[PDB]
Amino acid sequence: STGVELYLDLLKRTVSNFIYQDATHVAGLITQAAFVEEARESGEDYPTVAHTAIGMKRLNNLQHCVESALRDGVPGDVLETGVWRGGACIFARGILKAYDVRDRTVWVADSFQGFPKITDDDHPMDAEMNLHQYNAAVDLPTSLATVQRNFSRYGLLDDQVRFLPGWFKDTMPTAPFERLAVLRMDGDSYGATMDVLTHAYPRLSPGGFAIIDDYCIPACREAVHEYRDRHGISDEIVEIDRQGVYWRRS
Amino acid sequence: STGVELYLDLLKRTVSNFIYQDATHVAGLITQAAFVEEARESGEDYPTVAHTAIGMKRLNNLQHCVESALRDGVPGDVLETGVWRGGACIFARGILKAYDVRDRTVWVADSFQGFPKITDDDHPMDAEMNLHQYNAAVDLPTSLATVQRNFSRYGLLDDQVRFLPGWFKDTMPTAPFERLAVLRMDGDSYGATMDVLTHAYPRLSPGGFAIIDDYCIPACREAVHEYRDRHGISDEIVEIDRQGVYWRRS
Ligand SMILES: CC[C@H]1OC(=O)/C=C/[C@H](C)[C@@H](O[C@@H]2O[C@H](C)C[C@H](N(C)C)[C@H]2O)[C@@H](C)C[C@@H](C)C(=O)/C=C/C=C/[C@@H]1CO[C@@H]1O[C@H](C)[C@@H](O)[C@@H](O)[C@H]1O
Ligand SMILES: CC[C@H]1OC(=O)/C=C/[C@H](C)[C@@H](O[C@@H]2O[C@H](C)C[C@H](N(C)C)[C@H]2O)[C@@H](C)C[C@@H](C)C(=O)/C=C/C=C/[C@@H]1CO[C@@H]1O[C@H](C)[C@@H](O)[C@@H](O)[C@H]1O
Ligand SMILES: Nc1ncnc2c1ncn2[C@@H]1O[C@H](CSCC[C@H](N)C(=O)O)[C@@H](O)[C@H]1O
Ligand SMILES: Nc1ncnc2c1ncn2[C@@H]1O[C@H](CSCC[C@H](N)C(=O)O)[C@@H](O)[C@H]1O
Ligand SMILES: [Mg+2]
Ligand SMILES: [Mg+2]
Repeated sequence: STGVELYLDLLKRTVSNFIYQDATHVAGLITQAAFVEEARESGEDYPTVAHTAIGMKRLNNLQHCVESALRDGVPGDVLETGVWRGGACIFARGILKAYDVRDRTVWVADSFQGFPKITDDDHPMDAEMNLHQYNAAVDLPTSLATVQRNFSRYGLLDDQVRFLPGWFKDTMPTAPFERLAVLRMDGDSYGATMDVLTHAYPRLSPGGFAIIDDYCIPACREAVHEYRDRHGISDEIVEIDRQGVYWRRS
Repeated sequence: STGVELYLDLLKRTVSNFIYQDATHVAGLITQAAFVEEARESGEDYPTVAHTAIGMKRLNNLQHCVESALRDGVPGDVLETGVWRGGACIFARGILKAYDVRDRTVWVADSFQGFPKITDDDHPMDAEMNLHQYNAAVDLPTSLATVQRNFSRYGLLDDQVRFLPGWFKDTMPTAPFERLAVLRMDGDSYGATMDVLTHAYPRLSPGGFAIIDDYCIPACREAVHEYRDRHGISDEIVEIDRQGVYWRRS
């Protein structure tokens, strides 16, 4: 175990709070508050304190994607769309820091207000799901200032972390990045997924990775397949855990 | 910058819980529960959750002592007497892990049940202080099993961590280590300090470090000076923060 391996291993345990094992909110299928190791390992609970909810398997996937991009010389930045308390983005910045990468940026995109209120412009599956109803229940609204504060606690708030506050339909089309090596999508809805695929995926480098955190949600999956069909994308969809999948852009 | 530096920096922030900033118990001179950065930085509060109470300055000192011993080839193990939830010993094991040191052990010595009830054999200053009164108030009693669990959460429970459960007057004289490079004393009382100086200090290598966590406590200081006078020890006492001091054995 090298210094780098030890740091990144600890960083994953810390952002997911395997260290102190905070209770989960009781919501959805989670019926008790107790920390359950298997649930945190696969990112299935709603941490009361942890900086990410994606779990160890999806953190490991993020590491694999970033390391592979670095190893293979895939150009570009890392973007996460849907960051909550920022833990996955903190981890991404940590990976770059561990390898002393100074020429890539972690872009942190969120409304910083939780899920949007549904209107008649929403896809019917998003309207039915109405994720907005869960904002308070899982402490989803997390301000930009809080996310910045969280980065600073790890010593990782610096000029290689850039923030894109706003709804993805507004921020993605003109987001100032030129190229992405990893595009990590974690907005849950058809709308958020389609917004980001439409406006950010064209900037994903060949050899880069597209991660769909919420593929288990029918609305999200619907967007993925509609987008891939439209663009003739046949790159293998690889399952990570019970929620997430990814593909590598050929 | 380097992987090692990043890992050890993160490990300090984690064991002291600068990451999630848990409340303090309201006790002693601490009059409110809120996390205060300055108090955790100098190890002056009573963390509700964090694995160590010693704070960042004393964690930095422990790192300095261990790194200096390794750098200078000072032979021996690391012993902490008075470990609470184990965070300072977890950090010590992490330092050895970071440098891939396989030939030194971290010894973890505690009653694993908090301060002892005062008896007629106790030093009058210890009787007056009666540290036993605080056990439950600051959650001091922490079992061996809990401490082992805590090490495991960092991936640092292995055969280079050895436990010495019991009162120091019982465990120290025949503790199986031969040599120490760092002796970290954090038992607060005249009795605990004198027990450990008497029975462990003779095994501290020349060039090794003796850390007195609780030098601000009159009873502890009394023991330190009595011991040093008895043995003709004049090695400079160097202040770390508002509580701790150390010297290097010449
Ligand atoms: C609490 C927040 C959460 O809400 C739930 O989990 C709600 C679960 C419903 C209650 C389920 O319905 C029940 O199924 C029973 C089996 C039979 C029930 N009935 C018929 C008796 C029926 O009522 C769902 C199956 C409904 C479908 C539409 C669905 O998938 C909805 C997804 C909702 C996801 C939100 C956001 O969480 C995101 O999750 C991502 C995965 C994470 O990565 C992360 O990003 C996170 O932020
Ligand atoms: C809560 C637990 C704690 O209790 C206290 O802190 C009690 C503080 C008293 C209230 C103080 O009195 C006040 O002084 C004011 C200056 C004027 C006040 N008054 C007359 C106006 C007077 O009332 C003390 C100074 C009294 C002296 C005998 C002393 O030092 C006692 C030490 C007690 C330490 C325990 C164990 O905590 C350990 O501390 C280590 C240092 C840590 O590293 C760590 O190991 C930890 O576990
Ligand atoms: N259309 C939209 N535009 C911008 N942000 C959105 C959005 N829909 C959802 N979000 C945001 O998407 C996030 C979903 S949760 C993200 C989890 C996070 N990746 C983690 O590591 O735990 C929330 O922060 C929410 O505010
Ligand atoms: N005589 C004695 N023998 C063994 N353990 C003792 C003792 N007197 C006090 N202790 C133990 O000394 C510890 C004091 S607190 C130690 C704090 C710890 N170093 C940290 O990193 O935060 C407690 O765990 C208590 O159980
Ligand atoms: Mg998700
Ligand atoms: Mg102390």
